[PDB]
Amino acid sequence: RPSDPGVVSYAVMPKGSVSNIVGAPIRWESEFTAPFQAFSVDNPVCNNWADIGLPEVFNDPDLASFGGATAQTAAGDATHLVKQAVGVFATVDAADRAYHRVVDRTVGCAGQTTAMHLDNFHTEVWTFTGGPAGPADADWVKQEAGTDRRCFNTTRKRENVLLQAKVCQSGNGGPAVNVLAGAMQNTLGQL
Amino acid sequence: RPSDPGVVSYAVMPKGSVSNIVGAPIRWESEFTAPFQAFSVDNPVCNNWADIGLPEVFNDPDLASFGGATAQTAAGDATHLVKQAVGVFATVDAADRAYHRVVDRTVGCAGQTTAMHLDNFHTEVWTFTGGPAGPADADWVKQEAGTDRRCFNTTRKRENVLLQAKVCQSGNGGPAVNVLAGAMQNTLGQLEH
Ligand SMILES: [Mg+2]
Repeated sequence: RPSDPGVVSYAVMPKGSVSNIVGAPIRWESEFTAPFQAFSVDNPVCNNWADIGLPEVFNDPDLASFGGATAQTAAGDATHLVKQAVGVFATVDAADRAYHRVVDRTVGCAGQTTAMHLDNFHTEVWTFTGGPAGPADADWVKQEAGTDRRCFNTTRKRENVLLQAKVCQSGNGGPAVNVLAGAMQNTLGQL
Repeated sequence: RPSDPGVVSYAVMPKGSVSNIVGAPIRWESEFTAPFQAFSVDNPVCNNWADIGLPEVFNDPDLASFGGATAQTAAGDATHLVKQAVGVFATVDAADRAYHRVVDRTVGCAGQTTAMHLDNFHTEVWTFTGGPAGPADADWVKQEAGTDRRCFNTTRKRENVLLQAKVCQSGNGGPAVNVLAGAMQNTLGQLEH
């Protein structure tokens, strides 16, 4: 069955739960209640892979509710960084259109390196990889140029819900992002 | 079964419950115990769609009890705004007449844009949409001109009760206003046996 808009208050895992999933201290988080994009990317095809919880993906006449969080090792320390975004749509079709704004608009991003101009006047360079998106599930990775830092991303469309999770770290945040997306999905009350 | 007048004391969802329903912080609320109208509209057929809990709808010889609340994100922040009004009438027919003061007097409002003059001296321009009212359920939407802000409204007649709920936000407050109206109805003690 479809989710009520209230599920966003429950579907975002708090920093304690995030710490238990990544296997590292997570002492800082910031919650958000609206989609936001805090950067511009040079290559437009990579916009909807460059972060999650984006306005062009989620903002829609049929967006009923939205919540997310960014969690980190500590204030000023993103050694581990974890982000979550959950949108509840009025219809299953609207959630499908939001899913397709992620996966249709990023065809050609895989294999590209591009500059992210952050709104705080920092510039980062990221290399994107990812296989073809599924009907309701899309994974991709970005790696920061000259580092072993990779962000593992997953997007999940479940009935009238679109959710996204991102785990950034050295090594492989993929296992953690899959455990986290599972934990988020388990709250949706869709049976 | 009709509701006793006392149900208005617990039919209005507090800000904590409203927050759980809309899925966003709701830190501010103001309760009221009398119908009020804090505006005028240029086009009179849109009066009873322009807000809920109105005197011309609820005030009546057979109004037994009345309560409502307005709730917001925070004191000066209406990013989410939610309003509720519950009237208990002495008779089911009096509740039906109150329902018809909403739905009869707003025929022609759908498709109209009109100015709302607020008591605080501000002017807002709203575009009204809505299908024909049902026998006991009337829904409509108003959109603020030049914005994605929409207020989803539901008016429901249940035995001797008229209830109204309004959820204002960007995107679609429709699912939340339906959950909220359901939560309000669940307190009315109307299950027949
Ligand atoms: Mg009876």
